[PDB]
Amino acid sequence: GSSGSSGVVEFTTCPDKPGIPVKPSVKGKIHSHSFKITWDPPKDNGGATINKYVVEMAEGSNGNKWEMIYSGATREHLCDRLNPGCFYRLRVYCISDGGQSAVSESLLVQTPAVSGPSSG
Repeated sequence: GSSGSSGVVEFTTCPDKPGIPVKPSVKGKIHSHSFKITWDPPKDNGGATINKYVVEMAEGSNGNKWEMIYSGATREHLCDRLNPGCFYRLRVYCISDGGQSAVSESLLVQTPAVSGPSSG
């Protein structure tokens, strides 16, 4: 479940839990099925120093499916393998000594539907 300040005992001047990163926004031009997203850093970071910025992507609205897509420091990753004329949910979060904290709102980005065949 959640740490809930449980388990670990006899702590020692331990830092506080980090904060949620700024919702991921679109950067540049959103192509058919390929767009980059960059999230601003925490304006009020707790008593912890960011360690890594992990992001997740899900199939539009319906179909709750979140799987790691990027990992590193750069506050910007290209979400490839997308689908045109469809929805997509994304969420960014920061990781620190105190594990990961609540995720950012869902970033709904609609891709442009190219004029092409569907069924054939």
